[PDB]
Amino acid sequence: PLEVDLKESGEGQGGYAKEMSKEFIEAEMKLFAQQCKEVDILISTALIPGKKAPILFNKEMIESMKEGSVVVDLAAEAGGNFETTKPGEL
Amino acid sequence: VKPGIPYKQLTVGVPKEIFQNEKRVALSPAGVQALVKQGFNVVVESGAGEASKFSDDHYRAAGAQIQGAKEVLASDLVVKVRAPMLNPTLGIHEADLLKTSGTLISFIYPAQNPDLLNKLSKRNTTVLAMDQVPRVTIAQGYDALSSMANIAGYKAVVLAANHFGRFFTGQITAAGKVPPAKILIVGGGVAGLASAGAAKSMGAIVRGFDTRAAALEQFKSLGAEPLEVDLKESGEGQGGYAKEMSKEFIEAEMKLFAQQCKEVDILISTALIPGKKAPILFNKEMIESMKEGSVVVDLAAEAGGNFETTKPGELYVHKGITHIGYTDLPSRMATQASTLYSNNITKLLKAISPDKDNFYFEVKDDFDFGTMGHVIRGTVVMKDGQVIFPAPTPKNIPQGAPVKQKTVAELEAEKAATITPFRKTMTSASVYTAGLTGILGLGIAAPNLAFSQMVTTFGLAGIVGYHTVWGVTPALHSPLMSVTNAISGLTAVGGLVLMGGHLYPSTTSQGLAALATFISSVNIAGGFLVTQRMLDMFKRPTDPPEYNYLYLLPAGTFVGGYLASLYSGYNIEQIMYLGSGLCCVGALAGLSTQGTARLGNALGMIGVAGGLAATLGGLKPCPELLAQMSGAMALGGTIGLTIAKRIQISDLPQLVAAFHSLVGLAAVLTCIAEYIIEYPHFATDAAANLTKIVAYLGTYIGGVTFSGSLVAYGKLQGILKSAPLLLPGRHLLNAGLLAASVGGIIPFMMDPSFTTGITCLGSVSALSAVMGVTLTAAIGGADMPVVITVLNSYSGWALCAEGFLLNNNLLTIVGALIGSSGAILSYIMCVAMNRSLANVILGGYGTTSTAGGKPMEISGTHTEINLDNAIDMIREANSIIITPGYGLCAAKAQYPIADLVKMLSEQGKKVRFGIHPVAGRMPGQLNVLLAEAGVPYDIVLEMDEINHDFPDTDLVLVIGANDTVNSAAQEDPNSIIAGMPVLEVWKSKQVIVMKRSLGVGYAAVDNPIFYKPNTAMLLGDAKKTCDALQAKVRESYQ
Ligand SMILES: CCCCCCCCCCCCCCCCCC(=O)OC[C@H](COP(=O)([O-])OCC[N+](C)(C)C)OC(=O)CCCCCCCCCCCCCCCCC
Ligand SMILES: CCCCCCCCCCCCCCCCCC(=O)OC[C@H](COP(=O)([O-])OCC[N+](C)(C)C)OC(=O)CCCCCCCCCCCCCCCCC
Ligand SMILES: NC(=O)c1ccc[n+]([C@@H]2O[C@H](COP(=O)([O-])OP(=O)(O)OC[C@H]3O[C@@H](n4cnc5c(N)ncnc54)[C@H](OP(=O)(O)O)[C@@H]3O)[C@@H](O)[C@H]2O)c1
Ligand SMILES: NC(=O)c1ccc[n+]([C@@H]2O[C@H](COP(=O)([O-])OP(=O)(O)OC[C@H]3O[C@@H](n4cnc5c(N)ncnc54)[C@H](O)[C@@H]3O)[C@@H](O)[C@H]2O)c1
Ligand SMILES: CCCCCCCCCCCC
Ligand SMILES: CCCCCCCCCCCC
Repeated sequence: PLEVDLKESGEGQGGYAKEMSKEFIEAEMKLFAQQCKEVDILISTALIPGKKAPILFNKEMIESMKEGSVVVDLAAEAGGNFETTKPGEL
Repeated sequence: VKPGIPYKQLTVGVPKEIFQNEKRVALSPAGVQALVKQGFNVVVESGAGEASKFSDDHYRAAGAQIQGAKEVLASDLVVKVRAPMLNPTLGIHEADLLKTSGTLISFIYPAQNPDLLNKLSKRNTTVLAMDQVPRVTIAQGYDALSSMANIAGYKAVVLAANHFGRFFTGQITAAGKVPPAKILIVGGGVAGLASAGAAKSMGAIVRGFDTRAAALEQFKSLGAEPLEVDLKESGEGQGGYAKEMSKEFIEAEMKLFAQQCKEVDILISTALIPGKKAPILFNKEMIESMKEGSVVVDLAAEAGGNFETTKPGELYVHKGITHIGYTDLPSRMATQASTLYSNNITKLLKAISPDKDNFYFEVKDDFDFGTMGHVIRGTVVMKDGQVIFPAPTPKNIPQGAPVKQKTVAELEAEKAATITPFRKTMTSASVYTAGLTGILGLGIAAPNLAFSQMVTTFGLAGIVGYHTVWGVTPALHSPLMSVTNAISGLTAVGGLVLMGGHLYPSTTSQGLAALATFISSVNIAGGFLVTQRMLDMFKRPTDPPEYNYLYLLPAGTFVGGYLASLYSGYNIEQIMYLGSGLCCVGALAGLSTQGTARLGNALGMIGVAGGLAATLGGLKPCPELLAQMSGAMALGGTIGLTIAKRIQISDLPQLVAAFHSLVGLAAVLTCIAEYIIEYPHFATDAAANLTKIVAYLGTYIGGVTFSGSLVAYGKLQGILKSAPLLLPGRHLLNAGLLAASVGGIIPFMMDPSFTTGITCLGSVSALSAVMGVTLTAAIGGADMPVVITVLNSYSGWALCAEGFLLNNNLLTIVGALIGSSGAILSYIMCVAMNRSLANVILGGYGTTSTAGGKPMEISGTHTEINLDNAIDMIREANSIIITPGYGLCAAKAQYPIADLVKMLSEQGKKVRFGIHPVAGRMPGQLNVLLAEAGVPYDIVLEMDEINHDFPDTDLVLVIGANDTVNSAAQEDPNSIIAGMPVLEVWKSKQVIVMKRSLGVGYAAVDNPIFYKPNTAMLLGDAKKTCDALQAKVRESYQ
């Protein structure tokens, strides 16, 4: 289990999540840009009820990976967790 | 001159492949860092590793030089992944682009390509073949076909799924039972076992099959279901391979596969025989009977196929059951294939010329099997154009001859199975009838009722002492030793009741009693201070604050409860003896948890104080004689307190050897004294013979204990030489001394004179002292801790001889409690090695499991490293087990080891200690020295508790131990330590052994784990190297 250095309650009304603050999203993207240079596969399943999926990876954050990585996006219907995802193809 | 051309003038080359849809490359950049470390110059074609996903920047940063396409094949070494062929881009064949005296490293397949060998022979080159390396033991680090078979098996599994439209695992959720998938694997070689592992770990169940008898055991070890066929004929294929089976075996195997084919879901076939096609094992009607949507993978599609329906390279659906039939399967995992093939080529070129700045690889045909000339001649298929492909046979055949020696437990099995069930019951009934007739013999010889009551409390206290000292923790065996030495200072009880007169002694018996009280108070005070000092070093700094002064509350009302009754007209001494005996039992019983260990010192203090108070108040001494008693106990206690405080803990065995002599001497000084004070009463007594038997035996036991412990102290301290001084005739001398000592009780009876009795007492004391010096000086300085414990039992039983004599219950309870402790510690120590007490004391060669002579020889050479590779290999690990010995503590190396373990546990590692039961100069010494260093007791484990954690361990540091880690105890029945339980450190990943020089230990002339490939030597003194490791971990991480 990873961790960020901001203590914000992620829950909303029930078991579902809610929208995060801009500073929390920036700190989470700092964590993901830190550990995006070490992993080989990454699977993003982030999906917030009520609106579209949060963008969590820049187009320059994902090009810093190794030559040959696989990036799977399970939120391609309701937006996506990447600003580089054609929503139906490889 | 060295007959090779140097590394600087040569150049390897990595071309790209013009073969269709080819993706893997010949060398990864990890194989370009190597061979530049070795000395070659590397040139790489521009577009070479993009399909294998290796950019040109990594080849530039590895030391190579990106260059074109014509001047890469024109190199001294040419390294390909497959054979040269027609190049339609340049319009010329690649063999015409090579230089004259080049060298090619490729899959050649010379039995199938004669025109390639013709075109290479016209260019006058030397061609090595990665195909034709034979499958032997020393050439399994470079076996390209096994690597490609492993990758093909994993890729066949991961291509079975993503075309199979159900789960493999199967879960029980609250939405419906889903069953696991069922996968059948025809033929387990490398690809079959890779597929079985990849399918079993993912979740499915495997029911594979092979014709050889070993591959079914490999299937059962991987966890599959080995299938059997009814026609039971031999698995052919001499050399460890498979031939072509008979027709009836094939039509029975196809019946088995047709029965199993209706119910499995994925069928991976890997059947392949050498020099022929793959056998057709599945018909069309056999494979159309599967469930719709099944996946059928064919791994033998290059050499024929195992199916009547396989298009080699397509995925046609064929009424549901999808066929996968790719012929270039490792090319779809080209990164892993390129890395493993680069490792195979690098480990080939590191091995065929193991020399600096020369490159030779002599090709000769003398053909010693197993050696490397076999590998060199079998690999090279062309040398200077003249083809040498049919390799002649190796001369001898090792590696397949069963001559294998059994292990030592397998030789112990025929001893454990040759004892008939009649003789076990016969010797058990013999032991019990001997015990019962000995009880009857003690019954007949009883003069009075007090002897029978005292034998009853002796037997019960012996059983209590037996059960209570197996319960103690093996980490606290030396505080147990110290507690028994403190409680054995109750020979002052025997001194106070024979101590009479006034402020000074009057007669000689009253001076012997004063001497006994003096040295026993030395024992009491010294033992309780060293116990309290040793039990305060196990105290962790994160433990809760304990309040030991609250145990002044029972003591203050026990002896304070005594005197208030003593100032009342009551006599409570026979019950105060029981209470003191129970408190001394609880002193040893509480020393069994590590949370109750400080209770086990306080209860012993309460017991000794209550015993001395009872024997001091049941005499009613006059105020000048009580002053003499208190002065003797105060001076002895003062000397004991000032000795037990200045010592180091590493000098603790000597002090223990210094205590039993003061228990022995006092015992002698009691017994002779009670021969003097009760000599004029032997006329009018019926028990006049019992009190002389017991006096004689107590004098003998004390005289042995005194002199033996004195020689033990002299040989532990360094005064006497630690070599076993052997007299010319020593067994005849010892038997004559024992015969004189036993036969001297016959002049001691049958004569009521005083001069005869006192000269028999003096003679048995002198003969017992001479026997102690004679038996102790023939032992040797390493098994001297036996003499510490055996005499620890004798200093117990002398107390019983002081309790039978004075008619005192507390002395017999305490003496049984100490004798059982010493006997059980010496048993644990004799069974921790594999020697008997007659083997240690009398002197015997080796071990009671050795056999014959000629221990087996040593094989190989030792790997030796320095501080930097050792510290880098510590940093790679994530679970370390340290096995310390006496060399760690003789060099005072436990303090930087404790600081190093603390630093490595601050960084999330798992660093534990493993202790052998006879590592040290005393039972449990090494636990206390690690506790003094500062190590918490929960990461220090015994041998039995850590022994099954060695295969799942990244690193083992062996610091100053040789015999306790020696593998020849488990696999050489002729060894001097054969059968001794040892710390099996060889079963881990890596072992660093730190010692001064490659020599011996105390026995076992050479250690076979030092000459083992998973063991690196780090020579040097332990103090310097441990300080160096501490400084490097400190200065690399902080
Ligand atoms: C004070 C109120 C009245 C009570 C009077 C009762 C009669 C006298 C009984 C004395 C025996 C001890 C009582 C039970 C234990 C008490 C708790 C305790 O000691 O905790 C460890 C406590 C606390 O230990 P610690 O773990 O805090 O370590 C600190 C250690 N020192 C204090 C030395 C720096 O330590 C001590 O009390 C001192 C060290 C242990 C004793 C060392 C000398 C032993 C001498 C022989 C023992 C006595 C034999 C009998 C001879 C006659 C004695 C009068
Ligand atoms: C004034 C009163 C005086 C009273 C004196 C009372 C003396 C009581 C003596 C008690 C000790 C008895 C020892 C029996 C040992 C039996 C062990 C055994 O089973 O061995 C077979 C075993 C066979 O190996 P094993 O590994 O199969 O062990 C047996 C295990 N079971 C039973 C489960 C199968 O031999 C050994 O292990 C080798 C070593 C044996 C000896 C080890 C030391 C024994 C203790 C000696 C201490 C000193 C004695 C002092 C005597 C004093 C006399 C005055
Ligand atoms: N503990 C007991 O209660 C007890 C009882 C009876 C018998 N024993 C005996 O105890 C032995 C224990 O065996 P073991 O393997 O632990 O001991 P070992 O083989 O005698 O010694 C271990 C090795 O440590 C090395 N060493 C010694 N001093 C060193 C130092 N200052 N620095 C670095 N290395 C040092 C020595 O090798 P180099 O000098 O070659 O470098 C020595 O061979 C048993 O074999 C048994 O015979 C013990
Ligand atoms: N270090 C070592 O000991 C080591 C290393 C590498 C290889 N090897 C040996 O080399 C072989 C490795 O296997 P491989 O995959 O490389 O060879 P392979 O490609 O020839 O394997 C084909 C497999 O199919 C089996 N088979 C043949 N005919 C069959 C039939 N009619 N029905 C069912 N199964 C049939 C064979 O027994 C074999 O297991 C083994 O014999 C192994 O012991 C040993
Ligand atoms: C070994 C235990 C004692 C054996 C005693 C045998 C009989 C002695 C008789 C002595 C005269 C009554
Ligand atoms: C002749 C009478 C002998 C009485 C004593 C026999 C031996 C008893 C030994 C008891 C243990 C020390």
